[PDB]
Amino acid sequence: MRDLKTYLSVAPVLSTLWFGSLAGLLIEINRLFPDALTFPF
Amino acid sequence: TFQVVQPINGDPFIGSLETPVTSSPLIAWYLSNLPGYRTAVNPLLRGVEVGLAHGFFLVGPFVKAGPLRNTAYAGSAGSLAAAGLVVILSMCLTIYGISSFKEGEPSIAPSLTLTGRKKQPDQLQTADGWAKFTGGFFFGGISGVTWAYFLLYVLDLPYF
Amino acid sequence: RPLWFASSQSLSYLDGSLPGDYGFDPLGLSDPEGTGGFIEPRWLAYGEIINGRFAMLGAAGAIAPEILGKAGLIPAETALPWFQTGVIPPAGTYTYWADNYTLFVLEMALMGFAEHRRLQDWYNPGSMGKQYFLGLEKGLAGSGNPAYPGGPFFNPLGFGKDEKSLKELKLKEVKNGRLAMLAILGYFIQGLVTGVGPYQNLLDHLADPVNNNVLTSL
Amino acid sequence: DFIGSSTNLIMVTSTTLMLFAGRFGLAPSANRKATAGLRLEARDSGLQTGDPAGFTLADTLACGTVGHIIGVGVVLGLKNIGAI
Amino acid sequence: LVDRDPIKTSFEEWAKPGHFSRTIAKGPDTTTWIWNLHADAHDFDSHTSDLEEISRKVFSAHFGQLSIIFLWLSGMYFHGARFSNYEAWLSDPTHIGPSAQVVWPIVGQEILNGDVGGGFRGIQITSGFFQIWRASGITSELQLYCTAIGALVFAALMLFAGWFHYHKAAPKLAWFQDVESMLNHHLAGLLGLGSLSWAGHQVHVSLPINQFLNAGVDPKEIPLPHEFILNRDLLAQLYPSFAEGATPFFTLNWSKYSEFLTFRGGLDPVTGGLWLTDIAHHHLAIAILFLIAGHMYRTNWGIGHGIKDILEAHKGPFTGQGHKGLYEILTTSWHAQLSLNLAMLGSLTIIVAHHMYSMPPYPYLATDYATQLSLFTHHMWIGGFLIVGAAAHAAIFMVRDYDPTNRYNDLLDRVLRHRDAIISHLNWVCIFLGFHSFGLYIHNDTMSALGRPQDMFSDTAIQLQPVFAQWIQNTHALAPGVTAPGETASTSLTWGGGELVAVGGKVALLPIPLGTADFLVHHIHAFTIHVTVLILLKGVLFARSSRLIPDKANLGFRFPCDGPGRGGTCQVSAWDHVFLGLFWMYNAISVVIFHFSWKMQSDVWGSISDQGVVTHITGGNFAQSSITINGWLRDFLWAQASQVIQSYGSSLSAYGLFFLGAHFVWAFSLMFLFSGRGYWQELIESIVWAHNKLKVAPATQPRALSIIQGRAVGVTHYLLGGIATTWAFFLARIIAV
Ligand code: CLA
Ligand code: CLA
Ligand SMILES: CC1=C(/C=C/C(C)=C/C=C/C(C)=C/C=C/C=C(C)/C=C/C=C(C)/C=C/C2=C(C)CCCC2(C)C)C(C)(C)CCC1
Ligand SMILES: CC1=C(/C=C/C(C)=C/C=C/C(C)=C/C=C/C=C(C)/C=C/C=C(C)/C=C/C2=C(C)CCCC2(C)C)C(C)(C)CCC1
Ligand SMILES: CC1=C(/C=C/C(C)=C/C=C\C(C)=C\C=C\C=C(C)\C=C\C=C(C)\C=C\C2=C(C)CCCC2(C)C)C(C)(C)CCC1
Repeated sequence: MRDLKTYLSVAPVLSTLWFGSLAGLLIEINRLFPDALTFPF
Repeated sequence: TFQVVQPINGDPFIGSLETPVTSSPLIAWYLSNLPGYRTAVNPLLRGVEVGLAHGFFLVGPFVKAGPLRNTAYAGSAGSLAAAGLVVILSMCLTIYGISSFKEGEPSIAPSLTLTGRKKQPDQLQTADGWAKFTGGFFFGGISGVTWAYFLLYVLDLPYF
Repeated sequence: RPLWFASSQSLSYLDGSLPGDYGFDPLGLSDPEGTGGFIEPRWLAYGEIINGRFAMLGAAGAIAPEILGKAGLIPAETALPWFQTGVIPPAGTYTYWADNYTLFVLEMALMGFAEHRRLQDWYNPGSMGKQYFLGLEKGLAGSGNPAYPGGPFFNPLGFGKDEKSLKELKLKEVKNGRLAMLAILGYFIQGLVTGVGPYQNLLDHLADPVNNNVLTSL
Repeated sequence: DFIGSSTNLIMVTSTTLMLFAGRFGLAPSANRKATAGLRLEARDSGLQTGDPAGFTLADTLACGTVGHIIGVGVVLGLKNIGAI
Repeated sequence: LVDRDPIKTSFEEWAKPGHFSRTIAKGPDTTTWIWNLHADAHDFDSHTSDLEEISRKVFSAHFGQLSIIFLWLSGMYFHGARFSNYEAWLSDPTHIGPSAQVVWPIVGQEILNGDVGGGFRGIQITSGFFQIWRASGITSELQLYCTAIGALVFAALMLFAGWFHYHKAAPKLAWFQDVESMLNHHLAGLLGLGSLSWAGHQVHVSLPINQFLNAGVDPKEIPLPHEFILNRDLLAQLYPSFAEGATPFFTLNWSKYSEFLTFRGGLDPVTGGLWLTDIAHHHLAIAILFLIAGHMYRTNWGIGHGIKDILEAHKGPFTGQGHKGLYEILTTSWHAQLSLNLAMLGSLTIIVAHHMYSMPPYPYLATDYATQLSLFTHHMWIGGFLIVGAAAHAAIFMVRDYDPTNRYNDLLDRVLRHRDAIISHLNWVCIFLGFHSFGLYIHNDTMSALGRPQDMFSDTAIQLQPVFAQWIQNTHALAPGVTAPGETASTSLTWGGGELVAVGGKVALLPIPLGTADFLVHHIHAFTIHVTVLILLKGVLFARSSRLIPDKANLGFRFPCDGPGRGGTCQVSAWDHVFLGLFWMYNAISVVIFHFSWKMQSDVWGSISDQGVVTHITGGNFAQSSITINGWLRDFLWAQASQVIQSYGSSLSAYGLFFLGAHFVWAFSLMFLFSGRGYWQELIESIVWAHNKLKVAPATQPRALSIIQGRAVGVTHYLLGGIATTWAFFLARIIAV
């Protein structure tokens, strides 16, 4: 549906999806590599 | 249907209302006989009466609540404080009379009764009348304080 | 016409067109102002007819195996009361050629076909006689009245040839359906408070009425 | 016996008295409305009853409920003080 | 009275924001459009003028509210079955802290999974759900899972009903205005039948299971609830009167049911709560009373009362026509009903909060101090908010729906003709109470500082005894046997009977003394409440006009000002009066909760020893230290905040973080309250300039917040920060000790 796809492009829904994916990625990254203080490579 | 509250003097466009608290015959008689509402009497006598009544009153709180209430100097200190308060009130009255009234001008009191009858304006609203009132108030207050102190701590009356 | 607890509000719309109409509507549910949803006189009449027919089927079904069991005609293992034949397994169960939950799915599928066809007839009349359905759609065209479809399938004997006779038979059907609904309510509630078969209730009452009664059962 | 007991007589009397009062205009009803001066006023309820006085089923149910309430209250009150 | 398919179900309106308004739907020229979109979301009266459509819209949203509440209940019940130690707590309620929340270990937050007993690690909860579940006879987790499933199903049903009664069959206006039928149904069915059903559940399930639990039987060996119904022998063994069945009920031999329907009063020594038989009898009586009350109003059958007839018959020589015309106002305006209901609900919530603490209705609830404190503060705050909303919507009705041409009422007209006297008298009362209540605290502070303890208002120098309340306590302590012969003990243990109840070595309840400090704090409460009432009533009464702005009704209910003329006209609308009264509501509720907390910690709660000596938490310092502001600052704020500031490195560090977070949020609100819009609009102009330089200027022109929006943001952040600070402090203090 075109009208359903239009509602998914509104600012709050897109922001929520983007930030949820971002937070998931950051949480997983910190889970894999915990307690990082310096860049060792 | 019977109604109790009425517009003031039958005029509904004046910002007041007539209620039993204001227009009861007992309350109307009681207020008209107070010394502050006797517009045909010398202001000096009304001031003397007001001063006596207020000066007799002021002794009690100062005597019973003062810092020296639990000592032998309670009554004298209370009477002295009451006299000082009476002096301050007299100063305030004198200042108000000086600032508000000007010499030579006629009275500003209303000259119409509630029923429309014409009457002489009260002389309390002039400089001379207010000065007489203030002097009488001072004299009456001092006399009342003295009388209260005499009764309380010169005659061993079984009070309380 | 006779009236039964009629009211001025009820008589304003119950003019006697429907079969078995006595003007009885104290709550005014068939009031034709602001009709909608499932509150609608036509839908209510259709539901009453369907419920009466099902209760008529169910009233005799819940008692038929019982009376022959006491009559020595069928094996006693099949002469069970309606509440123990497997409807409520905690109350008792009987082993069939398949487990109860397997029978339930087949029953649901067949009844779904039947009831969906009936509902689609109701929504758009005359529709079931158009699409090919094993060549049986010729006789499933209906008659324009949802509760009385007729046709070679539902009216094989051709009863009710005369309009007055049809009116009489409709009245008898309505009366019998109401009586069957009352009997089914009696079945349920009697089974609730006595715990034995309704035929056993009748036999106990006929044994003596003063010792087996509401005053002694409650 | 319970049938001849005082409770039976009291409750039957209460119900009968309430029904009689409702029927013969001694109490308000569907066709009788009491005003602010506690005076009954004639009214039409629009319900067919087949009764000469117009006593409908709702009036009968209300009168029965009031009679039962009064009878239960009287029975329990007399039982508490040990009178019955 | 319904309409078939009024509105088509489609996604078309989803892609066009602001469809409910003509102006908003035009497009976002500036950023004010986005803010205006949310502020007018639920103002159905502004969208359309048809009363039927507004009623239909209002009817549907309540279904969504009910669905949300059902989802919340489902979550609460599910968490207690999967992530809780309820079964372990059931075998030792006095030594195990309830917990129903666990945390994933990611960034070191697993320290919050503190030890609570029963071999469990989690966050200790203070909502009191464990006591509710115990009082209902719940033993295993399967029952909780079934309850969660049922709540989910009910939420789905509510959502479907909400969709249906708006898109398929919407009731007409004549359906909504049947107030007599609605009252009859909500009285007889919603309340009476619910009370009857709960009484039946308590009689058949809660009583035997709770008796078995109080006997000390292992919860896993207690028969299941259905075993007491199928096997009447068990109930007959527990209660011999059950062997007779329902015969005594129908023969009016109700005295046989005295074994499980009592009139005892007081608390159960084993658990510390009210007797469950008393609760069952109470619910039965309440069900009967509510069932009788639901047959008053007239319906299709003639018998009953007409609300209009009742209203039209009340008038007096002072009030003129009286209550004539009030029926039409309340059946045409949604705002007046909302205001009245909000006020009544807030008052009821405050009453419930006051009643729950002194009459503990749940087992092992009096000895759970954190739960008691949390429930009290929560319900008080909810009541205050509802009370403020009542006045807000009363002002809204006054501004919008008032029309003397077609909806004249004599009582409303007479009130508006002497509002000056009411406001002036309330002002004088507020000033007098403030002088003679707070002034006594400053006097005590000055005398203490000067070194004259004998000239203070205290129990040792100048007593101000609350003789009236002590008389009530004495009368209630002597009520049984004289004025309540059927009672065995008093309604509450706080009246001054002299008896003390101790459960598990802790003090549950005991008589509460009243002295000089209670006098002062009660008068402080009265002063604050009077000021709040003054503000709200002044806002409501002058909503349409005043001597300053004669045409205030034309400007609307929510407008910022009327210019700098007449010396200044800032915050003259009725909205600003609610904005101002929220602060005073916050002040009053904070003072009340501080009084409650200190008094209970100092004079009630404590521990008892073998010899029977009570040692309170703070040692009974409320009487001599609360009479000065320095005492409140030192012995309450400074002394009791050491728990929250020393919570770092333990399972209570979340409260320590919330303390500073709420400090920051509260301090952040002063930027919006102390400043104005012009400065921020002028500052934005410079920021926009550099964006234009780099071709990053948006087409949606940035605009500063409006005056009303700024005030709302300020008050919201202020309230949030203050309440969060108090919440963190209270929980951190009470969980540790
Ligand atoms: C039964 C309760 C009830 C109901 C049905 C209503 C209904 C209504 N109120 Mg109302 N009100 C209530 C209680 C209630 N109120 C109470 C208790 C108060 C006192 C506090 C008020 C104070 C009030 C005011 C001052 C106004 C209304 C207005 C209105 C109308 C428009 C509502 C609107 O647009 O809001 C839109 C809703 C929002 C914008 C949501 C607000 C967001 C809250 C405040 C912040 C929550 C913070 C949260 C925890 C942080 C998470 C954020 C997240 C994104 C991360 C509507 C008829 C307005 C009106 O009639 O104007 C003509 C109006 O001006 N009400
Ligand atoms: C991509 C968009 C964008 C770009 C390129 C810039 C660029 C700039 N901003 Mg800025 N700003 C933006 C969005 C943007 N802003 C937004 C949305 C806001 C409102 C929150 C602000 C608020 C803001 C202020 C208050 C100030 C600047 C300032 C500045 C300048 C100093 C550099 C800097 O880091 O400032 C710091 C930049 C920020 C603090 C902005 C926060 C980051 C935002 C949230 C990113 C959002 C991007 C947006 C979602 C794009 C979506 C892309 C998507 C459609 C694909 C620089 C030219 C400063 C200046 O020199 O004054 C002119 C200054 O004082 N900005
Ligand atoms: C918790 C919860 C839940 C659940 C709930 C439930 C489960 C409920 C139930 C309920 C019920 C289950 C109810 C019932 C009821 C009943 C009734 C209400 C009845 C009545 C009756 C009557 C009233 C009668 C009467 C009578 C008389 C008077 C005379 C004659 C005889 C008789 C007996 C008939 C859920 C999941 C939702 C979720 C949330 C929470
Ligand atoms: C406060 C609150 C809450 C809660 C609440 C609740 C819990 C409620 C409940 C309620 C209820 C719980 C109700 C109920 C109702 C009703 C009912 C329950 C009914 C039933 C049944 C019936 C109606 C029946 C009937 C009958 C029968 C049986 C048969 C025959 C006929 C008759 C009619 C008799 C919360 C916290 C959450 C939130 C806030 C607020
Ligand atoms: C002469 C005559 C007659 C008569 C009859 C009669 C008069 C009968 C009646 C009877 C009746 C018509 C009765 C009724 C009743 C009713 C009721 C009774 C209702 C209800 C009630 C209730 C529901 C209540 C409840 C309760 C409870 C449960 C508990 C507490 C107490 C009370 C009581 C409140 C006839 C028609 C044959 C024929 C013609 C002639």
